[PDB]
Amino acid sequence: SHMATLKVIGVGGGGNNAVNRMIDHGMNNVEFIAINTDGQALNLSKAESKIQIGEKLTRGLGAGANPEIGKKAAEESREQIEDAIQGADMVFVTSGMGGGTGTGAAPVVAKIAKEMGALTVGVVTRPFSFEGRKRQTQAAAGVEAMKAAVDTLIVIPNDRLLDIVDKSTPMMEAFKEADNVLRQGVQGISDLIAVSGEVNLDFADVKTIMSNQGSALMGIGVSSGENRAVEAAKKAISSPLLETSIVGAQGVLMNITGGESLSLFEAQEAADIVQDAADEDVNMIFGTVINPELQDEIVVTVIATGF
Ligand SMILES: Nc1nc2c(ncn2[C@@H]2O[C@H](COP(=O)(O)OP(=O)(O)O)[C@@H](O)[C@H]2O)c(=O)[nH]1
Ligand code: BEF
Ligand SMILES: [K+]
Repeated sequence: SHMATLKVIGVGGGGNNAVNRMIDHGMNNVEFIAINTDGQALNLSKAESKIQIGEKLTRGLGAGANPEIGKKAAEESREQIEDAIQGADMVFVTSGMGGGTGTGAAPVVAKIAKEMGALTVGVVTRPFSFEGRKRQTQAAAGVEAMKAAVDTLIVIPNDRLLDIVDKSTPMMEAFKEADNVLRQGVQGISDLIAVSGEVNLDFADVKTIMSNQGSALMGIGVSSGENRAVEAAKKAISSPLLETSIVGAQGVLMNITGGESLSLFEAQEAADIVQDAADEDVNMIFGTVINPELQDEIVVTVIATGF
């Protein structure tokens, strides 16, 4: 019997913000690691493992938007990063691309994690257009470096947040919406691993779908009542915040959780939604959990890769 060790690693300011907000939100059986050059921001981290990188280079400051300093800082702290990762079966590396630390250090952190054997997933943002062309170009280089270092990558263009706010939505509320991409992906895997399903999925299936597979989608949908299975499946695949949609997916890990009322017909309807939206011929791994504590709720979890 196997129990996978999951770690979430924030790199740079945005990544550590995500870690802090996810710790605040509550999340267990997940080890959080905060990595930064910025000692002022790192001192306020709620993570149990904090690694200040690059102190001999930045004198305790951030990288001043220079990704070469973020990269050199992580390289110089390799053994501390290894020590913190050690034991991980899966590592999520979260970072905002475009600055100095995330852009340069997050690909090194991901490469270390993957070299150490962990299934390594990146979840990174691209800068808002209002931050300018140079920030966007630097971020794009970071994204390319992340792609080369991870098993699977989820990119959230921050400009998508402007599609989900009104003119008054607090910035911090918008940032929480972006955090949900990572939080729900992590929670989805943690739950899939921990619960025994009637058609049981496990971390070996996660590895098959996600190891060395490029772009990825991780989503969860919940619905009740009539058409619940179709609606939950549509929710799981339809986030407005992703660069990579479901269209073209080559591999899918799909789990449906419901109460004793979960019907075979509605499980097919949900699977068909995912198949059809993909518009592809796919390696689908389908699972089912019966949670008798549920009444009318259905939960669909999707991991899609291979575009
Ligand atoms: N969605 C989101 N984006 C962020 C957050 N913090 C920073 N960013 C974005 O991340 C980019 C890099 O900023 P930051 O992580 O502070 O730079 P670093 O510390 O030098 O890596 C910024 O240009 C923003 O686009 C955050 O909390 N949420
Ligand atoms: F704030 Be980052 F380190 F440029
Ligand atoms: K399981």
